This record gives sequence, C-alpha cells and structure tokens, in this order.
Amino acid sequence: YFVLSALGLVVCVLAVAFAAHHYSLLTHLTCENAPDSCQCKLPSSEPLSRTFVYRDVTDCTSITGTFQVFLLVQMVLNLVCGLVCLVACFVMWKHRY
Amino acid sequence: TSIAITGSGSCRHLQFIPVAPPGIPSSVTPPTEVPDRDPEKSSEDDVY
Repeated sequence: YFVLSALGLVVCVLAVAFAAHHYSLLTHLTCENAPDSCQCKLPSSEPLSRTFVYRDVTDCTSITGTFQVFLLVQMVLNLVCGLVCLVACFVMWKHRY
Repeated sequence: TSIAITGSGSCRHLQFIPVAPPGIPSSVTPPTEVPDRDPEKSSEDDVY
C-alpha cells in the first residue's frame, strides 16, 4: 500500500508536469482552419517555421477553447491526487516509523 | 482522279479538302500541381 501510494504520487506528478508543459506549448501557437483539420504554426524570425496538423477538427476553437479548459481541469485533478497520495504516505509513516 | 488540298505552315489546324472527317479530339487531363515547400523544423527530439 505504501509502495502504490508512492507510485500514484510519482505518476500524478509526471501527469502534472506533462499537462503544464503542453499548456505552456499551446499558449504559444498560432493556428488556422484547414480542410477538416487545423494547422498550428509558431512565429519565427526566419520566414520558415514548424507547423503541426490536428486532423478531424472542424474549427481550431476546440483546440483554443475546451482543450485548454480540459488541460486545466486535468492538471488540477492531478495535483489534487498527488497531494492525496503524498498525505497518505505522510500518515502511513506517521503511524509506521 | 483525286485532289487533296491540305494546309500546312501557318495553316496547321486547317484542312481544306472535304473528306467528311468526324474526328473529335479528347481533352488534356488536368495534372495536379505539386509545389514543394521546405520550412524549417525544430527537433522532434524535443518530444523525447
């Protein structure tokens, strides 16, 4: 039980980090509507740039709307679950050591 | 016996002897244009 509480803590921490990084990425892309898709590219000093294609997306608002809301909810839930696992370990060693 | 008056030179698209030609040429198929674009890329190794 202690081992799995620690494992849940580390997995939730990894999820928090990945969600935060993905949100930080999505804060800095400019995206346009492509046929049944979205083309999100990043501004560059040189005229060339790297873009990404999100298929099966009618309008990019779904990426700029409910997607970032979903990321925020996911990171909030992940941090809450990580806190729960950490305090579970805390009580475990407060009754164990 | 026969006379065949045919165009040439600047009259390439013209035949003047009536042989009753029913020839109707087809249309050129439209080839898909293939522009090549090479923009820069950040490393996909950023993912790993």
